[PDB]
Amino acid sequence: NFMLTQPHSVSESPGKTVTISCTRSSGSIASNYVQWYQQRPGSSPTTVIYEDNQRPSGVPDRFSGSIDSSSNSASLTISGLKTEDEADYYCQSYDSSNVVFGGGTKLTVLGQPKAAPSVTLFPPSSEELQANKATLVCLISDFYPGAVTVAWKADSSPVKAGVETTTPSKQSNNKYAASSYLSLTPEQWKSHRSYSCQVTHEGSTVEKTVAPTEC
Amino acid sequence: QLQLQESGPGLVKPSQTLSLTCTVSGGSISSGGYYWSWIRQHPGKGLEWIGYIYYSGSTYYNPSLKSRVTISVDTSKNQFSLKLSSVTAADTAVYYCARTPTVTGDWFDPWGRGTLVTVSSASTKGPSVFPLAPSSKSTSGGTAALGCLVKDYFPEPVTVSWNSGALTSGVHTFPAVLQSSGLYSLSSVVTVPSSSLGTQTYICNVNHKPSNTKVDKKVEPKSC
Amino acid sequence: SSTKKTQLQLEHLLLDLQMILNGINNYKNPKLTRMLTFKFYMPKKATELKHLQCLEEELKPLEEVLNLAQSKNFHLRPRDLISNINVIVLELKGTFMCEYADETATIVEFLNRWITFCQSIISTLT
Repeated sequence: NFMLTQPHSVSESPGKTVTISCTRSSGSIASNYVQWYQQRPGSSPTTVIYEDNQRPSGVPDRFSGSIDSSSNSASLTISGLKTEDEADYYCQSYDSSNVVFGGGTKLTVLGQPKAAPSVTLFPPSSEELQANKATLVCLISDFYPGAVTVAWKADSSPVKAGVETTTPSKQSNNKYAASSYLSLTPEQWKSHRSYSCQVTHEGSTVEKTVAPTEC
Repeated sequence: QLQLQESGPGLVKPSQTLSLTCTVSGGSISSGGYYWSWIRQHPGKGLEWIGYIYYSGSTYYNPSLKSRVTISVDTSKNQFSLKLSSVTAADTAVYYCARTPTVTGDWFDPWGRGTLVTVSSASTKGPSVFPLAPSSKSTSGGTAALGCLVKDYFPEPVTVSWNSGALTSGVHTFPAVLQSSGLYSLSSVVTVPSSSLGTQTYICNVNHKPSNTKVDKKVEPKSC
Repeated sequence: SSTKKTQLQLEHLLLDLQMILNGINNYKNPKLTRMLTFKFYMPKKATELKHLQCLEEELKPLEEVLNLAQSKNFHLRPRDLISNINVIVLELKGTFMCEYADETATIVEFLNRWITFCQSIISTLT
């Protein structure tokens, strides 16, 4: 059994060339065929590349597959990027143990300049704390492409439990919005000097921090 | 043309057993050339293989789901089915049935249309509204973010207005989040001039028709 | 249970054995000969279900032989496949002691033998 690690998102302007990597964590990637699926939102996946580099009839020549034994990875390359290529892409291989899908990669064909997300972090309200509850609300907006990763930090320590994050959705201005909620007990909230919401977008991280200061 | 169609309940309560069935049309389960598979996809997440079956009846499962899944095949009706026991909100997904060749390797073609399975046992519940107070400072010609937390409601939708609709500029109501409890929560924020804090009244009007809930929460600046 | 259930279990076994056989025959590889030279122990007489002990005891080496020959083009999932074959055998075999023939055979002859076995019993059950 193994994992296939893909970048969460890749993006380029039309006409250029983009590459999506698929790294196998365990075992040789040349030992099993690698497939690439394209999935449009709300639709079923279709094949663009099967058996490492084979291409189904109907799939444009822009799509090509390769295998790199050195980095133990599989790559999907698209030349002459088109707006129709904008979709989610999944690499897929197999094992003696089971069938393994990649985490998926959102390919964005740039129609507008990249925009960093605007992040607003709210501490638990006084009213909620008196109700013996606590919710940290991290609001993320106006970012493009529409793919971000959210990580919460208690002081400097990572927090994974109690985190619920929405999937980004298009706004009116064709940018994206998302929100992340950190559920806490009032005791957990007060037991730390500060909590942070870290939003990573296109490799860049935007961070906001709130502290339990009652007055 | 070979086409696959998933059939499910659409809505199932937790701890129950999910029963799906794939129907093969324009083709048959008449050769040993293929495995007949089930794949699922949690909303906003990636694809996950569940398992497949050979027309002999022999099954092959995902190690992480093996203990909860059971796959059977009906060559007479050209259908194969899936049973997923003790479901939770984590099992809410679009479930696909697909075909993959044997021996040559695992490659899914074609896929079914996929069916959305929603796992929840949440009664109609009105939201609790908490004020999201703005910053504790006043910056010259700066803006301040204030909002309302619409917490734990079911089902969708929830409408949010500000000052009975008099305030629309700078208003951003974010799509709700689906908690593990099965309840929804969203937030609506307004970006206002910081100079107008304390002197201007900001009130969010939350309306949740399914529960006949109408709540007006005044958002005042922090005491700091 | 009913006579039909035994018949259903046998064809299930039959098809799985045929899957391995058909996979091997259509397999095209330079170092494929490694898989074929391996000797399998054969039953002296295969007349009734109780004789499936000879197949059961040879299931693990069958798995290991298939596991050794696993290329891109040849993917059979031996551990799970044999496990599927095993549980069917146990439903049929259900403390007989297997008697083996003095002549050993190849995987093809080994598969054909037990394939013939299932077909021989099924025809009688019908």
